[PDB]
Amino acid sequence: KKRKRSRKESYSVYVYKVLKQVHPDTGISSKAMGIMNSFVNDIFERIAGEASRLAHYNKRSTITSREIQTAVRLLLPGELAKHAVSEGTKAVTKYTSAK
Amino acid sequence: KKRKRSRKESYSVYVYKVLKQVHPDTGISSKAMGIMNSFVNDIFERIAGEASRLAHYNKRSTITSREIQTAVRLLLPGELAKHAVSEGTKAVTKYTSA
Amino acid sequence: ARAKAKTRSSRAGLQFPVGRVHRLLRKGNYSERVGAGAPVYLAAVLEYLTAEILELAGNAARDNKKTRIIPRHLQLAIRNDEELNKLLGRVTIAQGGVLPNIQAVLLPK
Amino acid sequence: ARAKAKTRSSRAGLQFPVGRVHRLLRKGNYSERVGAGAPVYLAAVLEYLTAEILE
Amino acid sequence: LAGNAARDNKKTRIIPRHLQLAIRNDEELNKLLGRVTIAQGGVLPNIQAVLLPK
Amino acid sequence: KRHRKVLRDNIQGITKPAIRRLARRGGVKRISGLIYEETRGVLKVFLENVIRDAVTYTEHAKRKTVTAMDVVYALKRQGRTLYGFGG
Amino acid sequence: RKVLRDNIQGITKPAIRRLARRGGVKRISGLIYEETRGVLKVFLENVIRDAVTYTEHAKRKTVTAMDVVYALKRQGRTLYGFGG
Amino acid sequence: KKPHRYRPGTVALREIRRYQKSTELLIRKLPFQRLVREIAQDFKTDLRFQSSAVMALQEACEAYLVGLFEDTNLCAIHAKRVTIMPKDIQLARRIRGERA
Amino acid sequence: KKPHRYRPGTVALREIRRYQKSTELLIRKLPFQRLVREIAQDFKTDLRFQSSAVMALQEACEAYLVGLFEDTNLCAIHAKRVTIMPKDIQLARRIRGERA
DNA sequence: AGGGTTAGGGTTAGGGTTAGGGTTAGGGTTAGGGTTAGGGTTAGGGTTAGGGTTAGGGTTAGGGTTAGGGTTAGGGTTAGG
DNA sequence: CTAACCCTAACCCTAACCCTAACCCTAACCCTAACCCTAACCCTAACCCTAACCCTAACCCTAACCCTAACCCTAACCCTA
Repeated sequence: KKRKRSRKESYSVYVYKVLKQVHPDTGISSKAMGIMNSFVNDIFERIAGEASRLAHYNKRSTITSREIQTAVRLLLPGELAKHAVSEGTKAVTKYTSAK
Repeated sequence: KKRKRSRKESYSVYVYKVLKQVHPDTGISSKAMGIMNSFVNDIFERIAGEASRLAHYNKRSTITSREIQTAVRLLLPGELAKHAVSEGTKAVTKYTSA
Repeated sequence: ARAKAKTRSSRAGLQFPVGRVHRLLRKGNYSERVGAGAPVYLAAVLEYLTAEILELAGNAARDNKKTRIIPRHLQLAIRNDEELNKLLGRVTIAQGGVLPNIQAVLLPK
Repeated sequence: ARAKAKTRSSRAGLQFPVGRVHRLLRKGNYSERVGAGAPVYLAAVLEYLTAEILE
Repeated sequence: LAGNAARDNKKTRIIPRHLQLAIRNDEELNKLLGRVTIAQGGVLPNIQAVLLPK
Repeated sequence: KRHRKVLRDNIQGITKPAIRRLARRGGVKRISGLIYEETRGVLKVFLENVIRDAVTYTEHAKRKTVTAMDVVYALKRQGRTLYGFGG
Repeated sequence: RKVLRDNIQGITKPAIRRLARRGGVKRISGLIYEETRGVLKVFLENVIRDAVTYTEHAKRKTVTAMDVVYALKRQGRTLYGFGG
Repeated sequence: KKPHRYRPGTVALREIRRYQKSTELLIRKLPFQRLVREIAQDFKTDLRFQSSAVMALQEACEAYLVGLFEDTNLCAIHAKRVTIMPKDIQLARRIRGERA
Repeated sequence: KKPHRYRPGTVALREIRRYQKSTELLIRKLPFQRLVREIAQDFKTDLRFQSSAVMALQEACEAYLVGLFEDTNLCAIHAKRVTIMPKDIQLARRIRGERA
């Protein structure tokens, strides 16, 4: 509510923009949006935990792009991991080029 | 160049003390000590992870005795969980009294 | 004195909250220090996964003569994609049925 | 000289390193704050399990 | 293969239609007999996705 | 008033039709007769492990209502992962 | 030097027979050795891929027993003794 | 195809095809609502189950039962049979590692 | 002309008991080392494995094979049989969830 | 998100350092493919009984529409961990 | 979230028919169990070596750590697709 109530956090606008970019003139349901939000949160927590474990195993105290890439290669399966790694490297290059 | 090689934290002295307390006539093989060390470390990591997950679920930033008791009741089965909870309560009572 | 305030999502080119991912990595008790390229990498990976899943769901919905994505279409696309089924093997989608798979022995004479 | 270092294990009556457990809970990135009775509880549980297995 | 196709088609005898169906279904048999046309036999009902009604 | 409490007849609350269609969805063309009791016996043990975990999760916050987030957290810890019904 | 067929044949038939006898099998079919060798090769490939990924993350070139234990625990197979 | 009697085994294949294309719940809500509370009485009395907890519990139980039934059906055809039996569910649950 | 030859079954049962009442290994070490080296050659070249690493690998593989053989024998016993079959291992891997 | 400051974890680097590799070699070990035969396996037949089919009449669940009482987080706060 | 009717309307549940399918011999295969002895073989035994590991030793950079200010994300509300 808004009786000096709290504000919860979700990823709806982002999923809507992704859906509009991959397929125009289509729709989605609230149950599908909640399922996508739960899937994103689960993958996020899994990758974060794997990166934290990989950083703690190497006696290091910084979770960086290398640890995230290793966690992605260890969690994601075959060609999906390679495509995600390629897109992440492209995003890192774009970030290093312009910020 | 110099010595000061790394020291490796192990629970061998405590496991041997528990063995001498229980059966003061038996011994433990090198493998058995390593197996006990791995078991203790695994159970400790599991209970610590469960307590951290509970402290992250409930808006909180510390781990009190209630979190560890709940993690024990959730991880350990029936009689083992009850006995561990009773021993922990007795220990914290002796600590708060002495 | 702040000149302009360009959003990190615009400079990254992605459509995911890099700032919130960084805040979650910092407040999630995962590590003391958090690399700057790691939230962008995680956001890119999550965006690629979301785009693939949404494309598969839209294809299933268009094949089912519908427009809005339903959990049934989501479960159908997940079970059809081999890599997605291998990744999400221990995940049960609510309000969704299995595929009509009938064995050869169960078929009538 | 911080007077004397009265052993926490002799104060807890247990046979497990409460100090090492506290350090592991503090440096393990589990939480920003670590309680005082939680290491003693964990040490008691681990000691009971070890005693049962050894018996 | 022909007997399996005939039993699936609720028929006791083997017909050239069942023979062509089994040959086109078996990948090795189709690769071996690629330039052979069976008389009195039709193709498989294969409809493309674009030809399907929207 | 409501001078009656919930008895133990709910175990038999699942009807034969209920478990006679739950099986046909999986592909069972012939459901056995003695299976009607084994299914109720299996379902009884399944609904007790999640309920205990949900109760232990609720008792940690000194509350008295069982929300869906506790059930989801218990199912995630047991081995399942339900998407949708909850956050 | 080095043959591919020499490796699958390394898992000898009497070894698989002794393993099945230790598990509790009285009669072992003939087509079981090939399937067992294939499943074992697939599992070893997966575990070695995980260990190689861990070694590359440690920026190293030696696969250690600790990395093997970590890779085995990542799949749900916790091993005791060999390591700590 | 007389309306008097149909070949046994043919109406079930029609039922299976129709039930496999729907996502509605098969267990009924009021009987399942009383089972959850009956079980929660032994743990602790005075509980306020949320309207969303029983739904999630039913959705999980239905999926678990469907998976167990599919595993039992897969185990049934192995012994040159087509029907399930109480002796197959035990092995299906033991191989999965639940009763072990 | 009769050396009281052991009838199919006598040896099988006592061998099972002798191999169950022991803790030694069965698979050799050098062939397994050659196998894991050849498998590791398909990823990164110029690799150096450890002795304890391949020992733990052999131990885990022997335990997994023992469990798979136990499940296969249980499936065969349920199929009213005493010998194992490739279809039994296939059904075991399908139920255990290793096929995907 | 920007704007400005700091301290602690990476990070390289080189000199030690260490464990893995590679080496022959040889000899008990072990595999392992022979042959042989005995027990197990499976369709085939056979039959009967155990659920498919039917089906409708009592049973009972699904919203529906409320109050009313449990019950909990929102704010503030402070002292102890 | 619980407590209390309502009113139809799907749910359930006994209750005979009707297959049909699953278990018991049964014979005919058939396949793996069981020596076996001889030719790989590998696991040993020391020993080099060597290349990846490893232990100091600064130091420097990058993430934290606060503001503050844009700024986006999130609650509400109707309505139409």
